[PDB]
This record gives sequence, C-alpha cells and structure tokens, in this order.
Amino acid sequence: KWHFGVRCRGDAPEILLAVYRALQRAGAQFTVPKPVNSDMYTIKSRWEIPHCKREGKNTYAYIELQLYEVMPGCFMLDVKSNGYKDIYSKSSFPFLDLCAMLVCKLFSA
Amino acid sequence: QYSTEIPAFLTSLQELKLPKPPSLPPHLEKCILNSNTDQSVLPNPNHVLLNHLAAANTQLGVLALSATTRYHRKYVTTAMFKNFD
Amino acid sequence: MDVQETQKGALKEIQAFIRSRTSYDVLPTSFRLIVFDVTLFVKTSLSLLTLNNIVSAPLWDSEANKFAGLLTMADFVNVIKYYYQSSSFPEAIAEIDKFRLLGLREVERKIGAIPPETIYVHPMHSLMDACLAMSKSRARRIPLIDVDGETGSEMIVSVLTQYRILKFISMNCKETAMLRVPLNQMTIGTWSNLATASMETKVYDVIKMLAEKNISAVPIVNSEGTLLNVYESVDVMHLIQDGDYSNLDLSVGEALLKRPANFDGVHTCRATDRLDGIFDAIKHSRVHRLFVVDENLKLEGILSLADILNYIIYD
Ligand SMILES: NC(=O)c1ncn([C@@H]2O[C@H](COP(=O)(O)O)[C@@H](O)[C@H]2O)c1N
Repeated sequence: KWHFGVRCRGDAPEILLAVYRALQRAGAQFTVPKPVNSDMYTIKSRWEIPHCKREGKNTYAYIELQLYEVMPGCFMLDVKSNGYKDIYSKSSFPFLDLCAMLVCKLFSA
Repeated sequence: QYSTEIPAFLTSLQELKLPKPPSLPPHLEKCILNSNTDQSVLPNPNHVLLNHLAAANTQLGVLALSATTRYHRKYVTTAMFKNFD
Repeated sequence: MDVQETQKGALKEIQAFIRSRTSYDVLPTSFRLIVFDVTLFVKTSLSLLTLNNIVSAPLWDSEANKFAGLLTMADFVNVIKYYYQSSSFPEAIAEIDKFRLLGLREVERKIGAIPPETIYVHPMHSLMDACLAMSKSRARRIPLIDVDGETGSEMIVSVLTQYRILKFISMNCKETAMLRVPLNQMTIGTWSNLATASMETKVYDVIKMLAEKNISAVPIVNSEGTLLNVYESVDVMHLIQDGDYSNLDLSVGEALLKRPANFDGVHTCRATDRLDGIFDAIKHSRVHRLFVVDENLKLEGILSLADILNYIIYD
C-alpha cells in the first residue's frame, strides 16, 4: 500500500501541465523550464505557509517536485521537502500539510 | 526565480518532440512503512529518502500521507490521516 | 544490608536513573507516528485505530499547525457514560457518529472530562517530567511535543506510555533485580474496595466503573470469587468500531465473546511476590497490570502500572 509520491498515468507533459495547474491553484510559485536555445520535470515550488501569513510572518516552505517514468505510460510524481524559511533570522509539518493541499488540487482538476 | 504564471509552451499541443523524464530509480521502489519487522519500530530509514512524501490508499475516504524525518539522532516517520474537503 | 534496605537503595538508584534520561532516550532509534487530523469523523478514526492495531493517536490541527489533544480510548468511555447518565434516550448515543474529533472533544470540554490545559512535555527535558505529569493526572500516556523554530510549528515527536517507560527502566537498570521486598510488605496498589464485574454484568455498567473510578480496567470474577478475565477500557473500541452502539447493552460474557485473539493477556501474581519479578514480566511480555490472587485465584488486590511507576518515582 505505502509508496513514494503520487501515482499518475498518461502523457509526459500532460501530467506536467496537470502538476503546473495544481500548483497555481494552491498559490505556490514555481520554476519554469528553460529551453536550451529533460529537467523540465524538476519543479522547485515556493509555498506561503498559511499559519504564518495570517499571523504576519513571511515564512515560506520549499518543495521540489520530480516526475519519473515507472513503466511505459505510468509515472510517479515524487515530492521532496527542502525545509522552511523566514525572511529574518527538521519537521514534517507544514510539509505534509501542504502535500495534502497539492494532492487535493491534483485530484480535483 | 519563482514564477506564478502557468507556462505557455504546454498550451499550444504535441509541440516539439518533448524531452522524456527520468525513470524511477531503485531507491524509491520500497517504502519502509511496508514492514512488520513494539509495532512502532521501523527499519533504519535511508539517508536519501528523508523528507520524501509517501502515500497509501485507505478504502476510507481519507488521504494517508507520510515523511520520515530526523530528530537529533533518531528518526521519526510520521503517518498522516486527513480528509479531502 | 537487608531486603527492606537493599530495595530502599535500589529504588534510590532507578529514580536517579530517570532524572538522568530524557523522554527522548526512550523512543526507539527509528519509529512511526500515526496522527489524526482533528477534522476526521469519529467512525473513520475508529476504523483507522482497528486497521493500524493502535489504541491511540495524537491530534493535529493542520490549520494552526498545533496539537489538538490526544485520542485515547478514554474519550469514548467518557462520552457513552455521560450519555447513559444524562439521556432519557437509549439510542441518543448513536449520534456521536456524525461528530468530528473536534466536535467530540467539544462535548468532552463541556462535560468537564477534558481539561482545558492540553498536556505535553518537551522531548529533551528529563524523563522525570513525563512521569510526574502522567502521575499528577492519572493519564496513562503523554505526548512529546517540541516546537519548530523557523516556523513556530509544533513538532509532535512521539507518544510515551507508562508501559514503555516501565519496559525501558526494566531493561536499562540492574537494580530492578535488587527489589526483592514482597508486595504484602509494601504500601502499594489497591487491596480493599476493588471495582468488579461478573459475566452477567452489563457492559455500559462496566464502562462507568471505568469513568468514575478513573480506572483502565475492571476484573471479572465469579460467585466463588475467583478471577476469570478483565474487561479493559480499550475493549470498548472492539465493541463500537462497527458503530453498533447497542453492543453496549450486552453482557460482559456476550462482549468478551467478540474479543479477538490479539489480546495482551490477564496477568497474575501472589501477594508473596515482589517487584524484581514483575519487572522481568514487563521486560518480555506486554504487561498492563497484575492481579493479586491466592491459592485458588481469588482476587485479593490490583497492582497497576501507575501504582508501580509512582512507587518508584516518589521519594
Ligand atoms: N478494580 C479497581 O478497583 C481498581 N482498578 C485499578 N485501581 C487502582 O486505581 C488506580 C488507577 O489504575 P490504572 O491507572 O491502572 O487505571 C491505581 O491506584 C489502581 O491500583 C483500582 N482500585
């Protein structure tokens, strides 16, 4: 039953677009493929942590997303955490809480 | 370096014969939560998997989410049961 | 020098030991932690406890990223008993299936069952701090919560349960072996006025024995007075996980019939016996309480895990 990231099947950049549109909806900002005049499936999203925003803090959470082929037609959207960060100067939350957000978004397109 | 607008090239369809994503490496094949190896004790977590999302179906209408994460020198894999709305 | 003084000194060591260790030193080197979102419906949570084999889950308020209390089996024990003593309507009880955890805890706040103070210790503070709380209250488990600096988020590290610290000190202390003073020479456990039940007893009448007495379990005795079994409060999960709240109208016998084989057991000892032995118990078997009996398994008393943690924690 337990397996990394979120399963997805279909067309290479059709899920990548799914994954882009889902990111917009949550608010998270994201990096964009730089065409060379494959890494386009490596997205670095910067999410605003809502339990900080509404308090006033500008602390963000940083989530890289990776897509892999698992077998022909079948893919995994891996989702890693690169920690959290304030503007001025570990744990699985808000990270798990935001994967919750993203996954809800992916599923309701 | 972060953008809020959805990237254009995707919209308009099968555009250039686009570059393929990488295949799944053996490291993300096996998730330690598949283990009855005290039934909270887990196998030592991988060095590299730390901070990677894991998911499972519940048959119950909820999302099950987990990550393993370090805490000082011991490891905490934490499983989340949570609604959709 | 002697038995009553070798024990007095070994006692002196095992306390000193636990001031010197953190709650953290107790947790496995690598372990899981199930968490329930406080917005979960009750039915769901109960299915999730059964399916994961667990009797408890710490609660996450994902909204403010805080810990919204602890879901033990005591919650269900407290609502039904209230519903039974307050409602003129026997079926009113089935209504706690609409409720989300949040809303069950709201009923529990109102009744005075759930303290306003949400109880917690920091993991890197002494193991003592976990013992004194659980003891000052009669809780039988305690959350270890730290707070993430860069976010103000509450990192929920683990849950620490009487048995696991008692299993811990059993294993990591030689002095458990030097505790050879028999129970009949100690001021420990309950010996007069035990709450009991027979198979013919109704389950709703056990479970409130549980609430009122504030006890984890009730033993089941026969007419000759001999111990047969125990209806635990965790046994309540196995009665309502199907959302048939009228299984609370069964006899204990009828109820125990539905109990599955995944059962830690009913543990005994002579009043002659001593602590050194019950530590050997809790070191290997999953013990939760010892029942003092005699020649013919007649019940003479109850030595409980808190009974023993508190005997050793207090100077
Ligand atoms: N059947 C009983 O009366 C009974 N069961 C437990 N107890 C006592 O009540 C206290 C709480 O027990 P526990 O924490 O195991 O629920 C302990 O001091 C224990 O000796 C009782 N008196």
